[PDB]
Amino acid sequence: DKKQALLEAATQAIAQSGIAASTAVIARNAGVAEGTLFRYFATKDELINTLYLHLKQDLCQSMIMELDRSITDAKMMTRFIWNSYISWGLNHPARHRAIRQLAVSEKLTKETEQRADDMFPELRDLCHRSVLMVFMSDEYRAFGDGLFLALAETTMDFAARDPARAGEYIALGFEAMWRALTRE
Amino acid sequence: DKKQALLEAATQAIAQSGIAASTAVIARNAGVAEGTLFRYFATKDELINTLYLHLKQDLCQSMIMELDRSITDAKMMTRFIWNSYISWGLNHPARHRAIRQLAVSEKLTKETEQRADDMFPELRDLCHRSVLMVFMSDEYRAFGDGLFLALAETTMDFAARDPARAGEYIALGFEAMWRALTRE
Ligand SMILES: COc1cc2ncnc(Nc3ccc(F)c(Cl)c3)c2cc1O
Ligand SMILES: COc1cc2ncnc(Nc3ccc(F)c(Cl)c3)c2cc1O
Repeated sequence: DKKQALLEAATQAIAQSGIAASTAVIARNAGVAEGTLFRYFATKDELINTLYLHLKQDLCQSMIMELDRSITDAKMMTRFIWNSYISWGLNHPARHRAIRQLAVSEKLTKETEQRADDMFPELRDLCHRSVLMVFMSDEYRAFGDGLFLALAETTMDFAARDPARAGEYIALGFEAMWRALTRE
Repeated sequence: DKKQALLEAATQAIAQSGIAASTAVIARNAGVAEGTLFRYFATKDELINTLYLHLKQDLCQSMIMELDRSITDAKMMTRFIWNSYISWGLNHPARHRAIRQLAVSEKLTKETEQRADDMFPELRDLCHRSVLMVFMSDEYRAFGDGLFLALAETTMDFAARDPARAGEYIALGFEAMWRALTRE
């Protein structure tokens, strides 16, 4: 709860001012001393890693919940997941803002990254099925996510501004992202 | 010289804070009275449109000075422009951040979109031949540039973070942008 509050405050602080966000700020917003933040989190790096798992869990519950398992077609499954992630982001703007910054960032542990993929096994298989091999590689895995997230976050800004054409933005965003990242 | 000072200070504020950037902060960092900004630019929208054409004009000159007209394959020609844009963004981080927020904004006038299009008549004509028709359309043109600027800024962020792989990021980002935006 005091942990939960620090994770809420960390989502708000990071989305607004990115991962350079002050542990001191988070604590005051948390309604505690900085010393409490460090009791709960040994490092700012530990809190970033813990927060990313927190937000990715929150996002995958969304995605898991919406996944019609009758579907097998790779393109069809990914579109579904695209639609889940976008709608998750319209509904939680700060969560989307912090998670996109966290996902690309250098300070994620390998243990953090493994566990995230555990959270939705269906995506890891789909990416192994569909994505250009270069973006599955250790060297450019982060680059391909950063490209997915850029196109998703663009698709989101246009969607919010223009509820009227939101469906076209999502359709056009997804097909753009699919050509970008998958085998031709 | 008050105007050129302000244009530069508007660049730094809108890069940091998006178009939400306060005219109060712009004038102070510009070294002038907020009242004085308003004399040069009667409204915020006014400042936004002028700043946009200013950055667009600086970037297009760079792409024109660097363009090798001995390049005959339309794909290689665009890679060259992408290279110069990325090169420009890495040399000028605040200009690219700012030009992206401005380019994808409701606040730009049709007359601004006209003057901006004509800064490079042949880069314009190139897109007319090469880009997916939906992304040339009245409704979705802003979204196409939106998808392009997101792919380019992510490319610039990875090149800047990890200059060892700078070349492959640029190269990968171009091919992803190419499959994203263009006719097949
Ligand atoms: C087509 O390839 C991808 C599809 C994806 N779908 C959904 N999520 C992806 N990645 C992703 C990775 C990390 C994240 F935090 C978020 Cl919010 C999204 C995807 C990454 C891909 O490379
Ligand atoms: C092939 O598709 C495009 C290629 C582009 N190349 C270079 N520049 C484009 N637009 C652009 C590039 C830089 C900018 F700052 C702005 Cl505001 C717009 C392009 C837009 C496209 O849709």
